[PDB]
Amino acid sequence: VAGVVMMANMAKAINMALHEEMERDERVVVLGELVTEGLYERFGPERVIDTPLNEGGILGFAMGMAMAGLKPVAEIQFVLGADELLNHIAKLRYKAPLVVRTPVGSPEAIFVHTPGLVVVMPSTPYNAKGLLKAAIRGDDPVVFLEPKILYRAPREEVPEGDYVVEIGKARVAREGDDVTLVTYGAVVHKALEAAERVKASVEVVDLQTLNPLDFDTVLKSVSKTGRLIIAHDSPKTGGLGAEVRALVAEKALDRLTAPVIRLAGPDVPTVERIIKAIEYVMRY
Amino acid sequence: VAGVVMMANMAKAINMALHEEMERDERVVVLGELVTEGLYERFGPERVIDTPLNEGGILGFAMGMAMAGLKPVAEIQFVLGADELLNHIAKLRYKAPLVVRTPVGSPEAIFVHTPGLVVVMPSTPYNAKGLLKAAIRGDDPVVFLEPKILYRAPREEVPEGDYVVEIGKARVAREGDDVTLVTYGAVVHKALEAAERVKASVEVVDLQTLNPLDFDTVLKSVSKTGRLIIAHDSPKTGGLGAEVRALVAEKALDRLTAPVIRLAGPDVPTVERIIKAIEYVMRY
Amino acid sequence: VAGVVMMANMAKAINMALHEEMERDERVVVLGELVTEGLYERFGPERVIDTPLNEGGILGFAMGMAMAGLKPVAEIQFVLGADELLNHIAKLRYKAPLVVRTPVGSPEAIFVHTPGLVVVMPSTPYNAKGLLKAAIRGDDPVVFLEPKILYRAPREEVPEGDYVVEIGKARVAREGDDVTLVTYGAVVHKALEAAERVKASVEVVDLQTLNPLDFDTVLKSVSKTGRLIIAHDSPKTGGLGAEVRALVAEKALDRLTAPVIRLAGPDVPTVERIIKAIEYVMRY
Amino acid sequence: VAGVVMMANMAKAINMALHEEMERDERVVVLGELVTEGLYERFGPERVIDTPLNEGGILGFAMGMAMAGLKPVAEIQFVLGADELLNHIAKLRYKAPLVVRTPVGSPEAIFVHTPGLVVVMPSTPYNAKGLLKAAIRGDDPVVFLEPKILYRAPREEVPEGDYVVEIGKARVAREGDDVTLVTYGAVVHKALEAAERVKASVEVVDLQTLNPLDFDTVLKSVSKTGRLIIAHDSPKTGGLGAEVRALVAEKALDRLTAPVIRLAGPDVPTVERIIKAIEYVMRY
Repeated sequence: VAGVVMMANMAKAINMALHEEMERDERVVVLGELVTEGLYERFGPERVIDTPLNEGGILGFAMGMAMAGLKPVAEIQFVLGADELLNHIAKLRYKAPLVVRTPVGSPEAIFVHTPGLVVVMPSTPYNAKGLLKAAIRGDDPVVFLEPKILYRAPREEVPEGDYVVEIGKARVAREGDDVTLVTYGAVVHKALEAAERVKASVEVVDLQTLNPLDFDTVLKSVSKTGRLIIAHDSPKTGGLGAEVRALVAEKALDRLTAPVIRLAGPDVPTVERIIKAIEYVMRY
Repeated sequence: VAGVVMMANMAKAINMALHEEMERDERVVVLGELVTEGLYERFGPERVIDTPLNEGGILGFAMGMAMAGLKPVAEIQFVLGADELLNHIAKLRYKAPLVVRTPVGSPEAIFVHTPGLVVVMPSTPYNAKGLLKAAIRGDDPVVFLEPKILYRAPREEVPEGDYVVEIGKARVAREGDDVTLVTYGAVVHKALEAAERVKASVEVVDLQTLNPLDFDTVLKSVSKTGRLIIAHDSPKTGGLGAEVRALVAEKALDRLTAPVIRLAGPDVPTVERIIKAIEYVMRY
Repeated sequence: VAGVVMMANMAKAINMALHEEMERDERVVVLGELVTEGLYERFGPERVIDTPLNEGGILGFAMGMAMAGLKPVAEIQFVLGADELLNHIAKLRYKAPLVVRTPVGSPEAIFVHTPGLVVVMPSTPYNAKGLLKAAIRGDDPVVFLEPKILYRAPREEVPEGDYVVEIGKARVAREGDDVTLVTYGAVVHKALEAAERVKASVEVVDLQTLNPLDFDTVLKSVSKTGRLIIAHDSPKTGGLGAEVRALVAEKALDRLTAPVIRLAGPDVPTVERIIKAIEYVMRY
Repeated sequence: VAGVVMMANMAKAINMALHEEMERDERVVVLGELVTEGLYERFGPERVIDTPLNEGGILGFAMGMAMAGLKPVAEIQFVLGADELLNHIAKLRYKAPLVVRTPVGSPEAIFVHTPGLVVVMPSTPYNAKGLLKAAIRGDDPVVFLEPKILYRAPREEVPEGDYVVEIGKARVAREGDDVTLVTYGAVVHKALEAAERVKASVEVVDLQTLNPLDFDTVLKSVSKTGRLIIAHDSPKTGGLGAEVRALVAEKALDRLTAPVIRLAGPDVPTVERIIKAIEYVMRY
């Protein structure tokens, strides 16, 4: 917080977190087959490791480094590797201090509901840096979904200092009292635009951590508004949005005055669609 | 319907459907690495094919037989093969007349939300036979989940004649007007027991086809009862139950007088739990 | 033999064999993810099948088509699939009428020593057409290695008529009585150039079929010459050349007056190297 | 050499090497899904690691531990993992200080000809201990083939002290001057029995290291005897025996007075067969 800031887009912010965590703890290593700019020439071959293996091999490799006492951050697109990751997570649930960075344009669907696995997705340069630092420092296995569309823009102020965004905590990106709009990743910005173009007071909640979901924050917002819209760009069917709506339909139906709306991606949401949805629930 | 009946458990009923569909259409073939009793000695090596391949190979093999003009029924436990099946389904959605029988004790989770893929799960010897026949005759790729726990019992009357249970159609296993209890597979019987031990009139809806879900039937039942409980033995989180609840929370919240309850399996429901749930919603 | 001829390079010759075998037998199908030019627009979607599967899936698919009574020709680079192919071959050795075309620039190493698997590699447009036709008509599983370097040139006279080059038979590409030079694929041409630039009479033997090896022809040539040079472009260590030399060192050492020379590829032969080798054995 | 000895079979000797190398260097770790008796209760969870991954994952895991500065010994049967191992070896050839122990009853065929990969196979409790220690201490990746048939017997004197058997060096298991009998693993004992039941003086050469082959020792023996028999239990076709014979047929044909004999396993050698072979070459 205090100190110099970078006017950074998400890629630069991730680059900052990696550089910082690596300078900070000799144990942190980066691996995989740019967000990693300058790490190699600064930390060397034994800290920045080109892994000429297939995804499972890289995963195994990262796991081996972790068992050896290191804190690996592996990049894996999962194009596939989930089988191995999910099993490790289940076992832990039932040691794996690793972070898998995976660019997203579904790896989400495959991991978001996995027990023992932490799944996070940043939405700003600020929480991209903050969440990655938190993920790296934690001892829990984490899949870090990076919305490729946010890599280049927008650019915002990012403190170069030591700060993290706590894993498992959602944030109110915009206070409002008529409608709760639960979202994450690239859609947070769309939700914020829509928030600005409607009459109703819209509270935008950015989940940040997709698993474990911060239900308290969501419940708090819905108890106030009584109206819920959930929006994400990943596949709608069976997606995270379905679980959130289901949890609200059982645990908090008494607080709703309107139908729960899900706006999500094709199985194989725009600002206008979100606006129409706000207008719709405001009828109740 | 008319004719001789067998007092059969689910395994015998599946055995009947296979024998019948094979006698009926020379194109139907069975493959894989007992539900298949007598087929080999009756139809031979070119109709009953032992496939010494891994799951993907068998899937590919079945697909090859289909492209060749045959109607294959392959047994695959998926212990893994989903990758290949899901892609084929997406492609079709975006030819694959095959049926994959897979014993279940999660293959469900991995397929239930797939576009272009038909997923069914029988609950009685009667619909086990009926659904399999419908699946085999159809031209759509189908995953046929067989609850291993129902293989041996219970035994019920199963016509040996020509009948099918239509794909994509849920059934009201027990008429009732106070509570809609949506379920499938082995849990249907538990729902029926619970139905008998409560004061309230419970309508048990057996989905039969998990994808595509018969939402009309579910909506019809909930419009009447105003109370919904969804129960399945597969993993609750991200499961089919989450989608159903979510669809009801958006499309039919106006018909509910009670919270939507999901009773499902550990991520890694008993008669008593269902009873407690009925009692709970009856408070609303 | 009788009739119209095409001045064709290897790719055109393979294209001719496929077109001919497909026109000839409705059962012949082509599949995979140009040597296949015009087949689609001439035979259609059910004969020319784009298989959107991974290599194993395609292999399984081809196997499924074969079990269904068809004669598939699948293209697989093996970049992996060998595991499945080798097992099928072992099983047969210990039904699989398929042909796998695989471009080569090692799939050879992995298959050449497999029991029950036929492995062939053409060297001219003439035997490219002839061998492929023989492979397709046979009931044995065959891997057809196509030296990519020969696809475009050279061009030679290729009868469009019905002829095959028998599987399992080597050919004397050039009669000679001082040195036997065993080779195949692209190296046949290099052997022929060398043959023309030395004093000694060099007999060039083109194996054509790599498995099962035509040892009789090789023995006949070596009994006459007493000198043996074996040349191939695939990895030398553990390659086909090692087996040939070993078989000659046990079964025919009595006919040799010179050391057995192997000229082959890096584990990870030029005209000049072959010439030097001829000169060397001619010293004995 | 000096000191206490154990009357040990091969399994006990491997158990001794592991215990010793682990006591000796904190960096040595053992992993995989008994030869490992007592290690866990003596070195603990971070040194003796149960790896719940598939073979590739374990390989990757072992590689990750190595990159982290440790010296892993992983058990992998390869039932598959070779793809990954071979690539790493090629890359090194073109860091991987790991040892993969693999029981054998073909993993040999798949690795013996790989550039940059060390492949060894012990034949006695004495060299089982010695070679494993050498493999562990070296920085080269090694596949350690353990003939399952020798695990229980025979038992022989094994010094508990610090000694290794040098990688890449064959040994003369029995001096002789009429016939060179090249062998390894379980067949060494059979060769030694045969040596005792023939008139001829048979020199038994135990390769010990299969890759890189100690050709000097083999050449030295053959220059003396002029007769060569090569025997191994792995598949004969394309096996190590083929390379040895081929190397001798080119580099040392001038020293032979008899045909080079290979006695090996079915593609899918007894004391009597070896005896007949000795008798045969003694005719020359």
